[PDB]
Amino acid sequence: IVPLFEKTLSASDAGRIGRLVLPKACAEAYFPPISQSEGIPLKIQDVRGREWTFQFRYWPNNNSRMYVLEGVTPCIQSMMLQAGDTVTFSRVDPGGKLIMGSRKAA
DNA sequence: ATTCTGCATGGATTG
DNA sequence: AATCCATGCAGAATC
Repeated sequence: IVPLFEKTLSASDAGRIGRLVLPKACAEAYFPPISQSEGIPLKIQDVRGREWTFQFRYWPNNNSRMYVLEGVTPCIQSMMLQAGDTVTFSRVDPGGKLIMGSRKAA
């Protein structure tokens, strides 16, 4: 159960827009590498083992890339998360299932 | 009249 | 001193 990264949800991530940005460094060290901009359907599951499915994609951004998970709103809702709170990611050694954790802020 | 969508921009933040 | 990333935004769909 290797843990990978953490990200405090900003207003845009926790809002209903539907897109949680991933830190470029994080998304590139820990999520599958993506060649094309459309990206990969990425299957995470939460602490209750419910499998949610996001779209892991990027956009161009000053010749760099900007990585984002789309489709996040119902899952974040299900954790009763809001901005300030932090979301976390981990992996499981066999099969590499990516697991989403969260913790609320003080 | 409201949500997708595919990016830009510039204060932060990092190197 | 360079490149993030939180969010603005303008057009296309959609209510």
